[PDB]
Amino acid sequence: QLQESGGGLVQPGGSLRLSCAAPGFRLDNYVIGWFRQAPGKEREGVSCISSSAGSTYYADSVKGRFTISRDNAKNTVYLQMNSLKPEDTAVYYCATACYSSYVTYWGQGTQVTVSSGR
Amino acid sequence: VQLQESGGGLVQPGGSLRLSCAAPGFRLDNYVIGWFRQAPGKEREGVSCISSSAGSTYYADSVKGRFTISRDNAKNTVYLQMNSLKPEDTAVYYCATACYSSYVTYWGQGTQVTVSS
Amino acid sequence: QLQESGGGLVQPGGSLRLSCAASGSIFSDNDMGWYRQPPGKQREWVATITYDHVTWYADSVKGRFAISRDNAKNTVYLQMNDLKPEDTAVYYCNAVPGRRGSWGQGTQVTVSS
Amino acid sequence: QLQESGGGLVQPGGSLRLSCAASGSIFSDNDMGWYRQPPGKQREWVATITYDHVTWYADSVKGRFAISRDNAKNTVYLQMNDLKPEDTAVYYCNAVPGRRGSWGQGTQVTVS
Amino acid sequence: LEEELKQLEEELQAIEEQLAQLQWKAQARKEKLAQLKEKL
Amino acid sequence: LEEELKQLEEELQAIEEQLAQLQWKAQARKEKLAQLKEKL
Repeated sequence: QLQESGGGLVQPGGSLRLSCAAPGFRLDNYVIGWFRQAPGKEREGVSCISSSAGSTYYADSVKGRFTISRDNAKNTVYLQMNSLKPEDTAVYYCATACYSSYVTYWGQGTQVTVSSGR
Repeated sequence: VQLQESGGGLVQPGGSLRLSCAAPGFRLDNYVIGWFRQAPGKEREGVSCISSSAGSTYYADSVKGRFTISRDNAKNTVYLQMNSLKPEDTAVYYCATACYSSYVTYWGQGTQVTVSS
Repeated sequence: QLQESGGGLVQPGGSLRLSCAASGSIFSDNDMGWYRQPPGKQREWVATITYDHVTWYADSVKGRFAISRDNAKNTVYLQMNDLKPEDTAVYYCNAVPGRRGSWGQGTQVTVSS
Repeated sequence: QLQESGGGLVQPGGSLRLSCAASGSIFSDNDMGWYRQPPGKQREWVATITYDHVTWYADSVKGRFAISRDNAKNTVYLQMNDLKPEDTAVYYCNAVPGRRGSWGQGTQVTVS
Repeated sequence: LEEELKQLEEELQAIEEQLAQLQWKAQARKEKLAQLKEKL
Repeated sequence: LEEELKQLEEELQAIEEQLAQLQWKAQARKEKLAQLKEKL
């Protein structure tokens, strides 16, 4: 029962900070992975961080722009998204795994929209 | 989501049981499944595990040769067949989509296994 | 531009060490793997090794074969132990998503008595 | 029951291959691992290999060292590449959960 | 294309298999650590 | 007694790290397999 938050609308080239949290459930001991799913497409991996934070992984399409990090004290994993592009529009998801096939529950996700509408 | 254990109960030393792990309407075909047990006042132990493809089975050293794990995707169930029980096998047994307890985020009620005369 | 060597004729229970000379373009920083073509069958994946030496193997060879790489030499190795006649095939090396375009000649491996 | 060899003196950036010859009771079917004891420090775990050749490594050495085993010779090997001064220690091999009192003389490795 | 496909599938199955094997390894090592702490 | 403890912790953490790494490799391969399937 992880809940994603952050995200909304941003101009192309702008930035957002997604956060992953689970009130009352200590994440210190969990791999945390970020996935995203764009319109009509299949869900794909974005980044994830090992329990100890000694290791971070990033999808190639996103290397150099995104940064994943966590704080045990705040019990949150964060994903900093810089230089956002239209192609990054998607629902972003949080899970205790880097491998989508390991995930048993998907959140509501949080919507990220990159556009020059507003 | 919500795996349910069944098949537990009482047996005399040397008896047998088939524990079942099921999750109505939720296909396990693509999941590792692992059986754990927890005895009174002791810490939760791994018992057995079976891979998604069923190509691989693992067993706690203590239970080697007595228990067998198997899965039937058609019945959407993983079984743990337990033979030759001994009084140290008394514990609440638990089901999960992982072999590693630390990966497990929700534990069932379990099913109680008590073995003694 | 892959060139494998080291195969040959061996008896059941024997050993072999295959070698693969890689281009450095194909090799450097990429996962490398061994494949094989048994007689009358299709070319199958056998083992994979990452740049930092994480390995995995097909079901039929796990526990008997061991893959390794020399990052200074752009070379990949397959140590084959406890060989069985089923292991008779032509062996090829490549990057793990194999390059449809470039397959070296392979190295013939025969097991029988 | 354990026999380590292959250490010595090496330049930064160099290579070494350690060997550990074990008796069949220690080795056959058991995970084997290499440990190292840096000067004035406590003995630390470094890498592990299972009987079926699954490996894993400590952070400080992952990607530079490669552990392997020869099941027919009951021998464990540690290929050390891109060596750094930090790697200087006495290296020891043992069955994977290393048991106190069951250690060998080790092999000293010095880098500079 | 078909040949490349069976290779991807067969290898992915091998990776999932090693994950299971490594999970069990961690569980076993986790338990061995618990016993050592209580042997105290 | 103290030594064996850090060795276990240290090695268990290393296993968890490889699990995460292999998890990530699996996702990458699963995705590559989907793209191949769509190319058919």
